[PDB]
Amino acid sequence: MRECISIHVGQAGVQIGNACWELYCLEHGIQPDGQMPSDKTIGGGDDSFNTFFSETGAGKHVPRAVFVDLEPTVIDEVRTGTYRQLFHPEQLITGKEDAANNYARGHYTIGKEIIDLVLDRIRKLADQCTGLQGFLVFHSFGGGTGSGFTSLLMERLSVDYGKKSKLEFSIYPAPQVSTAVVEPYNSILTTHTTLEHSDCAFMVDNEAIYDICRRNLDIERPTYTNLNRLISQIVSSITASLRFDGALNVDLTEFQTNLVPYPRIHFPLATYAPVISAEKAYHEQLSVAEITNACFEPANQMVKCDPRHGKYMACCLLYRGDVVPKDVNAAIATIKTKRSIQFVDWCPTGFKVGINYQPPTVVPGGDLAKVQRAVCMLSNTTAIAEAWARLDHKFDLMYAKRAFVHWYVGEGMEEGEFSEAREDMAALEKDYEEVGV
Amino acid sequence: MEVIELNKCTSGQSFEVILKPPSDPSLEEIQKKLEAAEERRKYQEAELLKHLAE
Amino acid sequence: MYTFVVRDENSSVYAEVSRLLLATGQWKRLRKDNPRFNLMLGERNRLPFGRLGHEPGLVQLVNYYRGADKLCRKASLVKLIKTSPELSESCTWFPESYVIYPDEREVFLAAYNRRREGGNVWIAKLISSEASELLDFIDVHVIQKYLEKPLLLEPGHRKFDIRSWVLVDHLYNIYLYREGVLRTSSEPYNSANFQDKTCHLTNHCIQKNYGRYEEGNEMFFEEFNQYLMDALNTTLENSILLQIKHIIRSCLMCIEPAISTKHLHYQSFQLFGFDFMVDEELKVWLIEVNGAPACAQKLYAELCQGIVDVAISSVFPLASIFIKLHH
Amino acid sequence: REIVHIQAGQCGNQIGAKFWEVISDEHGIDPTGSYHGDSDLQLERINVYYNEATGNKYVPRAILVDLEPGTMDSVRSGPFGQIFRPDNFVFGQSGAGNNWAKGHYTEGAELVDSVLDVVRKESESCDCLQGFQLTHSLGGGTGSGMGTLLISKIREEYPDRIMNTFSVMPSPKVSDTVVEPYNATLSVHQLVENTDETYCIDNEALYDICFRTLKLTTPTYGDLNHLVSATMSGVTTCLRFPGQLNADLRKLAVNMVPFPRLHFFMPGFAPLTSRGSQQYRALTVPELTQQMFDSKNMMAACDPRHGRYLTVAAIFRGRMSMKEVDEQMLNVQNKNSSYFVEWIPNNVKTAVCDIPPRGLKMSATFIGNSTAIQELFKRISEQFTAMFRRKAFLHWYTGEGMDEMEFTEAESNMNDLVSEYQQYQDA
Ligand SMILES: Nc1nc2c(ncn2[C@@H]2O[C@H](COP(=O)(O)OP(=O)(O)OP(=O)(O)O)[C@@H](O)[C@H]2O)c(=O)[nH]1
Ligand SMILES: Nc1ncnc2c1ncn2[C@@H]1O[C@H](COP(=O)(O)OP(=O)(O)CP(=O)(O)O)[C@@H](O)[C@H]1O
Ligand SMILES: Nc1nc2c(ncn2[C@@H]2O[C@H](COP(=O)(O)OP(=O)(O)O)[C@@H](O)[C@H]2O)c(=O)[nH]1
Ligand SMILES: COc1ccc2c(c1)NC(=O)CN2c1nc(Cl)nc2c1CCC2
Ligand SMILES: [Ca+2]
Ligand SMILES: [Mg+2]
Ligand SMILES: [Mg+2]
Ligand SMILES: [Mg+2]
Repeated sequence: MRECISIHVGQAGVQIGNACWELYCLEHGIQPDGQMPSDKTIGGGDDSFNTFFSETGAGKHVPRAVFVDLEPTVIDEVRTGTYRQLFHPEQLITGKEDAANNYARGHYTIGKEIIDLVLDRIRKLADQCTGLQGFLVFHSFGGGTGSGFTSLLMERLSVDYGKKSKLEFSIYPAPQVSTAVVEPYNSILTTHTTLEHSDCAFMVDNEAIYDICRRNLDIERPTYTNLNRLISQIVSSITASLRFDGALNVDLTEFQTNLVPYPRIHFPLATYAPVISAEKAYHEQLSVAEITNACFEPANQMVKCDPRHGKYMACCLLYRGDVVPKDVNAAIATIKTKRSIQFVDWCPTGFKVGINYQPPTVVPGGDLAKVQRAVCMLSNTTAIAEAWARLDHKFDLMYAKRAFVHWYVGEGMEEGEFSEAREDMAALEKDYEEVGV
Repeated sequence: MEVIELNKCTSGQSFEVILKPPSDPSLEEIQKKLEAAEERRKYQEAELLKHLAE
Repeated sequence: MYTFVVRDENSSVYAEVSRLLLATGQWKRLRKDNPRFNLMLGERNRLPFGRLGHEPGLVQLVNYYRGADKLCRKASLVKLIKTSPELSESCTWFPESYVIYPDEREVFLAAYNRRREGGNVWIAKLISSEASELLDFIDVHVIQKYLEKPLLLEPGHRKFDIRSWVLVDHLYNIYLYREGVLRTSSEPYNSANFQDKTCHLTNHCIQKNYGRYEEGNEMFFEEFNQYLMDALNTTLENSILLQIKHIIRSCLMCIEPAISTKHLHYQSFQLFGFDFMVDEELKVWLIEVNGAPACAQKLYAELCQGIVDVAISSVFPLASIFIKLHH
Repeated sequence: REIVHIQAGQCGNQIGAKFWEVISDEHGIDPTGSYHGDSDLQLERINVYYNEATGNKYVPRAILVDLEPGTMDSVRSGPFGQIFRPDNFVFGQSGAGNNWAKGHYTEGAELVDSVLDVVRKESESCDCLQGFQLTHSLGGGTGSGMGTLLISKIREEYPDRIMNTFSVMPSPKVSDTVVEPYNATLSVHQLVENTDETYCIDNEALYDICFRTLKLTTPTYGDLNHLVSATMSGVTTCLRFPGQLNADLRKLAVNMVPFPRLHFFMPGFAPLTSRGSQQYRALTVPELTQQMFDSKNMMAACDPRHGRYLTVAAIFRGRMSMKEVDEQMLNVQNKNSSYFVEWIPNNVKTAVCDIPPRGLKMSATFIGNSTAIQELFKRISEQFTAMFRRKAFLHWYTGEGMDEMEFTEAESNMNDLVSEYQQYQDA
């Protein structure tokens, strides 16, 4: 067994971590006080769930997680929340004043104050690992802390843990729920500084999660609680192979090997189905073919884009529930004839399938209904570059007038790092278009 | 459709389906730029305190 | 009010669509780079489809179908017909076409050497026989069998091509404008030499004997239907228009899965220009499809009004000249 | 995240006393400092504006400054005067005589060190100080001259804190003396340099609202301050109350100020109400949105159609459909998109609070960084030059040590401010 440490940065990272670890405990049968009655190896073990949880002599199962926010009010709700007993106080780190939606304030000014304390608390969890394989980083592109401090942390993690893989769960900025106007700045700045330090990054456009909650959950004004519970389901599907018995994506290296042929192009698109409202009185349960066909509808993707006008480099299908290989190939046979699925010429056209028999778990009283079977598709399609084009266009509009730049320069940043970061993004869009045409 | 590498267990099973074959900066440099930006902050604050002194 | 932007000043069709929309009193035009639009009359090159459908509180619509260039490029059209089973290599209404780069040369000269046994005039896009001359002219182009026995209008012994305007709305309804046009050649068809191509190329700009038989070398459906009655004892509907409606429907229904915006976050419509070639036995051949077609002066007022009624006001309602091709 | 409140001068202490009256009622604090409310939403962020003293009392973190005892004695005698910490009353005796020089250079210099002592004492008790907010007028002497002297000295001692101001602009429609354009031009020069956010509260706009809209024939300063205290309560809602947006002064300045000198906001309020007269029909969300953007609800006499909105911040207060708020806010942006700069995407952010102000079931407060605010500074620069071209009344200032050159520099800097707002109105 090889352990994975999760790191949650900023408001979006911390609150999504709350959602995921709440879901993990329900799936593994762990209680808010850390007890796991099904675990018969008291005080230790090397099962698959021990990748994400350590064990104390009293039987407590402690997440291998560290929460860090430059401002305390979000983590304070964790310190007093329903899972207050789950975490040790040392893995919850807070400052006094936040980055104020300023990448340069989170990376340079306030980040330098706390970067050494975080790495020490991170070192405390790594010393409990018999064989660390890497980290899972949760953060937002738009936040000053989620963008600024994460990039500083990702730089240092490549130094102190040069042999470890690092995966990102990033919240792409959407104005419907965003509270900052300078989020395109923070997004480009943090993507440039983090690009060579992340092995695989799963982007989640809040616009896509918002409309999914409106369309498929009948929620008029979705809140972060609504969004984060749906996001945790996707994240749980992606990490389920690290926590459960299986042969597909068993370590973080296999995520890069299966999904990322080019180091820079490491942004797989995630599609998830079915999303069913718990208030739906009468529901006809969807079949394997129906939910596999839904993986190629843009309305079910974490980033709204058109994969028909790009090219795939890899494709995973992660099933949960009553699914057998026979029904999957029958579904893939039908879908290949009716949809535009073009792979790059240097890649085989095919799918890697992983099936977990335990159906998806839902929190009691949540918005999601229990389903018999579900699927998360991880596809590395060049169509996701549409999100970079949108983001870079908003960057180009503001930066042409140098609007809000003084806030970043006033923190010690240099105006050149803007154009330097934008140049790297212009190269990233260029790489996608080469592979995709 | 070729179904390969089928592994099974109690939790579930996995396999692969093929439809067609093919056709870092050091800690020194990090501390250096973190301090170069603090120097640019200290300089801008000094020019402010010098301006307020006049 | 609804809002729209204009990003192709060179468009004669949508220049009139701008005037019609503004004269409604319910459409306000914004500046090119204003993102808060309902409708985009976008550019012909590098249209930013990735930025459409991401403005909250705005149903966005664009006058182009992303991916439709596969049908509107001569190289892409040939590849689409050879490879798609819905059209098949044995497509009866498309002339034999091969793609050659400055390629399928080996597969091309295979058929040109079977022509030696026999008609072996080809066109590349120009017109030549034997074909060894044509390859060196190319040095991407597509070579195609030149139809040596075309239907010739009388009086005049003239060549022509038929242009049909097709509108595909946001629901992928296929609308065929009832008014077409024959872009005729004012020179008598001479099959002795193809170096002189004023009687072969039926392009309007190539004609500049012009203007003799009808105004602007444009014979519309009213007159051409009467000619077929008097001369050949048939109608335009039976002898030509059924094949035209079959070709238009086959081409668009083939690419529907790859361009349809039924469940997308933005919507698309597009006006197409299908160019047909009628031969000696009243058989229609598809020459090419045009992605940004221009209309005829007589028909601008009626067609552009229909584009607003069918493609724009259907999505943005206010306060038939088309034949729907069913599928 | 504590905020230190300062009120300087006659105007600064009268609108400041009303502000503390209004928000103390909203937070359920009585004149004696005892909390007798019903909701726990009130006290969750009560520390932003209040210190907790002995016996569970709430002392406003407010400092009262004046070069006269007249107005400040009326405050201590007022309805809420006993809530203010008595040590925070700092006052002289001579007064400033509506003279910016007396407040900034002579009379105010004697007293400013005493104020900074009280400022320092409140700041040392702060867990994490966001910054300061000053209420004052720009037309008098104390709030205008000494107010800007405090801001200059506060920035010297707390250079990494936010400086926020509520600055009342003078108007001949509501005029005390003829030298008001002199004091205002000298003060705006200071505000352009030493503040992060300034709410331009134009007395001309307050008069026109009282006269044209509320149908008050002879408006008093009390009728003007009702609009100020309603606006001040609205703009500070997201600072005082918990919600989806728990905001501070720095995030406000970061997202509202694209260029440091252009930080003068147009406040707006809806529905416009007069004192002692309650209207009984609640406004629909479309009506709140329609009025808060109307020029007749702007607290700065500027035509927003003559400029473009750089950034906009909107607050809705009451029980209403957040979906209907989102639709209406998107409806204004998409219907009048030419008035929002295209080079700042999504420059309108809206927040909703469940607690409505006293006497209203639904309200809407508007904060606008519009290039049309140049009309306010153009108006003052015209009144300034009309006197300065003849050096009229300048002896009141040169007698306090000032040189004509300082007036020339202040006139020039404000004219640069106007031309800078003009730069981004054409772009
Ligand atoms: N999906 C999701 N997005 C969130 C959540 N919280 C914040 N965001 C998004 O994150 C962006 C702002 O970043 P935050 O995480 O709130 O800021 P931060 O990382 O704490 O950094 P600072 O507050 O600026 O110091 C906005 O675009 C929000 O839409 C959340 O709980 N779930
Ligand atoms: N296979 C063929 N057989 C006979 N004639 C042909 C032919 N291909 C083209 N032509 C003639 O050549 C003319 C020009 O050909 P083509 O349509 O490819 O050029 P073009 O793209 O400039 C016209 P447009 O773009 O306006 O539709 C046609 O109008 C037709 O008269
Ligand atoms: N809105 C409003 N304006 C005031 C009030 N009192 C004075 N003013 C304005 O302030 C200016 C006079 O400044 P004042 O504050 O009285 O002098 P100071 O004591 O030296 O600060 C004039 O332009 C008045 O119109 C008030 O209560 N409300
Ligand atoms: C132009 O885009 C903006 C504008 C303002 C803000 C933000 C973004 N985001 C913030 O966090 C602070 N902020 C606010 N602040 C305060 Cl006191 N009240 C409010 C807002 C938003 C509306 C009410
Ligand atoms: Ca165990
Ligand atoms: Mg935060
Ligand atoms: Mg053409
Ligand atoms: Mg006075």
